[PDB]
Amino acid sequence: SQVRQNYHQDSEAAINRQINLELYASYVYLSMSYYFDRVALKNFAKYFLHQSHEEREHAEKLMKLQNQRGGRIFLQDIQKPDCDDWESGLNAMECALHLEKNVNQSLLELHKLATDKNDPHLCDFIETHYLNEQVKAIKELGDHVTNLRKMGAPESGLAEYLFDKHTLG
Amino acid sequence: SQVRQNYHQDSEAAINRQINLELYASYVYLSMSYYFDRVALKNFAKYFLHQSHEEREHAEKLMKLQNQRGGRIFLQDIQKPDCDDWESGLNAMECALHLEKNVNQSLLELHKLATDKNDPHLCDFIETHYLNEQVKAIKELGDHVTNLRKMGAPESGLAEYLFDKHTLG
Amino acid sequence: SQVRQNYHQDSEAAINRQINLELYASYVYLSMSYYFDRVALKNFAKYFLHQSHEEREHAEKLMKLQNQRGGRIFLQDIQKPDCDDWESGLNAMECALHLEKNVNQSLLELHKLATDKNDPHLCDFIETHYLNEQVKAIKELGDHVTNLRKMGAPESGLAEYLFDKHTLG
Amino acid sequence: SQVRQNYHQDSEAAINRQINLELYASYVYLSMSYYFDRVALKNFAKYFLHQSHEEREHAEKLMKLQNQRGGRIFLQDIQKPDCDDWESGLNAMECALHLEKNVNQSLLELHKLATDKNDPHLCDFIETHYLNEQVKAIKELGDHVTNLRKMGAPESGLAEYLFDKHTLG
Amino acid sequence: SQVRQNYHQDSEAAINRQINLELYASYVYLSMSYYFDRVALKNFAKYFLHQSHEEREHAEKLMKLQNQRGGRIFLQDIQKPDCDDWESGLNAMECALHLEKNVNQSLLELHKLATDKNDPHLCDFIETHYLNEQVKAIKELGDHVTNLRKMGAPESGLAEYLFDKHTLG
Amino acid sequence: SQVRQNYHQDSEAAINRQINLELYASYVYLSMSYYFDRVALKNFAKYFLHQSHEEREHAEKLMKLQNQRGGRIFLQDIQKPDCDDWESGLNAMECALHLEKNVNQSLLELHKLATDKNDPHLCDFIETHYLNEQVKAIKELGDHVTNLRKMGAPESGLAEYLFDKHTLG
Ligand SMILES: [Ca+2]
Ligand SMILES: [Ca+2]
Ligand SMILES: [Ca+2]
Ligand SMILES: [Ca+2]
Ligand SMILES: [Ca+2]
Ligand SMILES: [Ca+2]
Ligand SMILES: [Cl-]
Ligand SMILES: [Cl-]
Ligand SMILES: [Cl-]
Ligand SMILES: [Cl-]
Ligand SMILES: [Cl-]
Ligand SMILES: [Cl-]
Ligand SMILES: [Cl-]
Ligand SMILES: [Cl-]
Ligand SMILES: [Cl-]
Ligand SMILES: [Cl-]
Ligand SMILES: [Cl-]
Ligand SMILES: [Cl-]
Ligand SMILES: [Fe+3]
Ligand SMILES: [Fe+3]
Ligand SMILES: [Fe+3]
Ligand SMILES: [Fe+3]
Ligand SMILES: [Fe+3]
Ligand SMILES: [Fe+3]
Ligand SMILES: [Fe+3]
Ligand SMILES: [Fe+3]
Ligand SMILES: [Fe+3]
Ligand SMILES: [Fe+3]
Ligand SMILES: [Fe+3]
Ligand SMILES: [Fe+3]
Ligand SMILES: [Mg+2]
Ligand SMILES: [Mg+2]
Ligand SMILES: [Mg+2]
Ligand SMILES: [Mg+2]
Ligand SMILES: [Mg+2]
Ligand SMILES: [Mg+2]
Ligand SMILES: [Mg+2]
Ligand SMILES: [Mg+2]
Ligand SMILES: [Mg+2]
Ligand SMILES: [Mg+2]
Ligand SMILES: [Mg+2]
Ligand SMILES: [Mg+2]
Ligand SMILES: [Mg+2]
Ligand SMILES: [Mg+2]
Ligand SMILES: [Mg+2]
Ligand SMILES: [Mg+2]
Ligand SMILES: [Mg+2]
Ligand SMILES: [Mg+2]
Ligand SMILES: [Mg+2]
Ligand SMILES: [Mg+2]
Ligand SMILES: [Mg+2]
Ligand SMILES: [Mg+2]
Ligand SMILES: [Mg+2]
Ligand SMILES: [Mg+2]
Ligand SMILES: [Mg+2]
Ligand SMILES: [Mg+2]
Repeated sequence: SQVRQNYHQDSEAAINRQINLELYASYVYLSMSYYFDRVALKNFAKYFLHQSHEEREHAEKLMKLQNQRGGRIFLQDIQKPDCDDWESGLNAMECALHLEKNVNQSLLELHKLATDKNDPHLCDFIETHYLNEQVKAIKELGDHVTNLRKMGAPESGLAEYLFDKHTLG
Repeated sequence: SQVRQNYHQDSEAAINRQINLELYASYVYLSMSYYFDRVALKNFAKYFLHQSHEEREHAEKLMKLQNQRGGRIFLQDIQKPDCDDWESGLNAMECALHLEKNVNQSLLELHKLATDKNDPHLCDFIETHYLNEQVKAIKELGDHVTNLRKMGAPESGLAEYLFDKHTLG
Repeated sequence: SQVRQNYHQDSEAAINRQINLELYASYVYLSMSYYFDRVALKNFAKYFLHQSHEEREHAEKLMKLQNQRGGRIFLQDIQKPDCDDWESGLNAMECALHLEKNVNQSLLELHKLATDKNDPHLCDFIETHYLNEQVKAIKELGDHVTNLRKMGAPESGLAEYLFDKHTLG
Repeated sequence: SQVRQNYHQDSEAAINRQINLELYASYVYLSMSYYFDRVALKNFAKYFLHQSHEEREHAEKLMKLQNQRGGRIFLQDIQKPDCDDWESGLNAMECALHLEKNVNQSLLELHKLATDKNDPHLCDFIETHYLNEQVKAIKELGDHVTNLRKMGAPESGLAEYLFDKHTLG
Repeated sequence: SQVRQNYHQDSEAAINRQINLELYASYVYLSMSYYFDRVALKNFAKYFLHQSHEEREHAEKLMKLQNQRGGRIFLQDIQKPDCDDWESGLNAMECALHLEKNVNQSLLELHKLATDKNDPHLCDFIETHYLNEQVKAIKELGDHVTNLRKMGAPESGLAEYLFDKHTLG
Repeated sequence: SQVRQNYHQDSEAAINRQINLELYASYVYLSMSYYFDRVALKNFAKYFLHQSHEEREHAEKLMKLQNQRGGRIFLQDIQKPDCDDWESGLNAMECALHLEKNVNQSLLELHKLATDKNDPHLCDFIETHYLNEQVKAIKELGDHVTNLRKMGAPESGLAEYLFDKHTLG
């Protein structure tokens, strides 16, 4: 590649792995969205559909980065989510929180690699477009979990209904 | 399901298979798009990115249909595309044409099943939202293949450059 | 905390210390502002009041960060400023310069800690919202000191009057 | 001071004490605000942040008064609030009510002093800018306490959630 | 300097060297622009003139940085470009690509120095204003080279003419 | 050159020398500008930055002329200015006046050459775009020197401060 410069093969591979993980997160959220479409919590459905589109954008930005740095995108299967039945609004929020913490850990390992390979452009890319977005998403999901639990979810179906209307609406 | 009516278990399964195929088509087009981003044919890249978003919409409409009819969505892995290197604008257009004819065949088998199970709502759904969209997409890809070949692609890099500017721009 | 991830207890403590320092800086500037209100240099008063509001915003952003990362805010007394009588516009500018260099040193020690604990989100937070703001503030105060000295302050009361009108007005 | 007239040294001192108390109230409300930011009651957080800014304005108006009357501002440490963990929306409202009644008592003692020193300008200043503001704030906090208790707080987390949405939102 | 803080003499010197390099890049692009003005490829001329103005802005931002950090600007001769006759649009694009990779390498060495001297403000400055701009410029020039070669340049004068109209126009 | 007509080789060379001198003047003014940025005379800095951009335009117009007449641009190193520390606003204005008189002398020698070679287009070009611009710039710099001296510069730092505000602001 005539453009490649200071771009380690290990970073290229790690970026391909992160592309797959962002697409996976998009698929999990898509599944969650249509679960809540089925069980008639329309604002849970809207919230997770928006999250799913955001993760596709996350994946696309990494694909652009791979090309910008003179690497080559290598795609892999997007694994299906762990569940098709997400049980409750609270359970889906807890699963999303767990997912985003896992994605954050992968981004931190990616940043450690970029640091170890002295790749400041890649470090800046991760910090600028991913790390604070993860922190905000984790706190937001934590906040939703906190409120749903305090309201009496998941036993209180009234709680999940009112949360759908007042927080996600 | 208290809403399910005249919705055969075989149709439910076939709709889940079609959801996966539409997501697969979306992934193929996403791959094609970023291949052309890499090799600097920006309007090929834009064309296939738009196609990829359209297929995600196709998948989402089938997921909504599954829920509307009282079925249950069962997702599967989204397989990676056959190639990561799509070779040329002409080759990608030929591969997309082949893909859309395969998707059309699956939709026609779906319609045959809905006909065999006397499900006129499902027949109408397929006809209204999928069958003419497929015919239009197949003719459009065929037209692109026809013009690229007539211009001298794929040997003529000038041909693919000018097609990118004048047809896809 | 269900949101806390890669957030060292030492960083949490250092962020609480920085919150206190930003509030302290806000209080110093508030004192300076009303000193110049008393001695009738209204644009010195306006300048330092604006600086005081900016430091409160600095403190609030760190409090938000503490919460975002799953830490806990621990507030301490806000110490009164070193003076109630700031003597002259030049002396107040020199004191503000000294204060901002002290705050900068504390932020650099904070960044060293975040670096030592491999916390790239915290490093980015400090760089993005604090480090260049400090450099700009230090140069601006240095510039004000430079001009006031060149004009003949603090002996020339005319100098401070004209600086109030022409630079701070 | 060439402007000082009918301004007793005891009133000057009492005004300096009141400045400190208003800044203290601002700090208490700032603490309460970010507690509710942490535990995800965003409209409690907004309500107390607004209250904190109002108290800073209260302090600034007294600092302006001190200067207007030819006195000298003497600042003291701003003590940290009694708690960092405010327990519940109800508890924070009860603590704020107690604080505002304490501030009101200090303002009434200030007015008694201004009356005893035959300072009608100071009496009018306190009446015009502070006394009715205190009465309104006390009744408002009392009303919030009344409603939260009637709704079942603090045991009912649903109560505090719905109060956050419907009264503070 | 009363403003200088955590700013190593080696970094100051390296910033002066980078100022000279950015001015040099501006001069190379100015030369390329008027070469294409002479041989009547007006959009090549416009493209490189814009690039030349961008590099002057790059140099000016580093001069501002030098002053902001309490250093002193030391200018050196701006060397003339390697060629006055740039041969072809393709050759100029290849020369610009080589230049931008050389400038990128100098910026990465600058970042390594700022890292070695624990200067996070300087690291952030380089990352924020220079490193991604370099990556984008390198990929863009690589893309132009890729397309011109695929079109048949430099032998095909038609290729360079059409590229001037369709990509740079 | 198929366009060259009545364009002597000596004039072509003299135009290349004038291009270099205009770029040199641009560099001197750029240096002066950032000197005043450093020592906090912001309107001196703005004035000289504008002058520096004007000289780059002067150089570009001569480069266009060289091409228009069928000559060839030959660039040379742009020498660094005589000083990096310009001492005072008055000294910089005196140095700029000296520079512009030197540039004027070179333009008058250029016009003498164009006259000697019976090149009326070149004579008109110099008269139309350069000679009156030089006379205006020389008188303007002379006026600035006159006022700064009358105000008490360079000993009076107040003088330079007020001139920065009232004449250059
Ligand atoms: Ca950065
Ligand atoms: Ca129909
Ligand atoms: Ca960063
Ligand atoms: Ca009254
Ligand atoms: Ca940064
Ligand atoms: Ca004429
Ligand atoms: Cl590399
Ligand atoms: Cl981010
Ligand atoms: Cl059925
Ligand atoms: Cl259709
Ligand atoms: Cl942790
Ligand atoms: Cl900053
Ligand atoms: Cl009195
Ligand atoms: Cl009132
Ligand atoms: Cl230093
Ligand atoms: Cl950048
Ligand atoms: Cl001739
Ligand atoms: Cl003129
Ligand atoms: Fe998200
Ligand atoms: Fe993501
Ligand atoms: Fe399509
Ligand atoms: Fe489709
Ligand atoms: Fe500030
Ligand atoms: Fe601050
Ligand atoms: Fe209030
Ligand atoms: Fe108050
Ligand atoms: Fe550029
Ligand atoms: Fe540059
Ligand atoms: Fe000029
Ligand atoms: Fe000139
Ligand atoms: Mg490879
Ligand atoms: Mg599996
Ligand atoms: Mg290395
Ligand atoms: Mg950011
Ligand atoms: Mg079933
Ligand atoms: Mg496989
Ligand atoms: Mg039947
Ligand atoms: Mg139709
Ligand atoms: Mg703790
Ligand atoms: Mg003390
Ligand atoms: Mg660690
Ligand atoms: Mg920044
Ligand atoms: Mg006294
Ligand atoms: Mg204490
Ligand atoms: Mg009396
Ligand atoms: Mg009233
Ligand atoms: Mg030095
Ligand atoms: Mg040389
Ligand atoms: Mg050090
Ligand atoms: Mg860093
Ligand atoms: Mg950036
Ligand atoms: Mg010649
Ligand atoms: Mg020399
Ligand atoms: Mg002749
Ligand atoms: Mg004449
Ligand atoms: Mg004229």
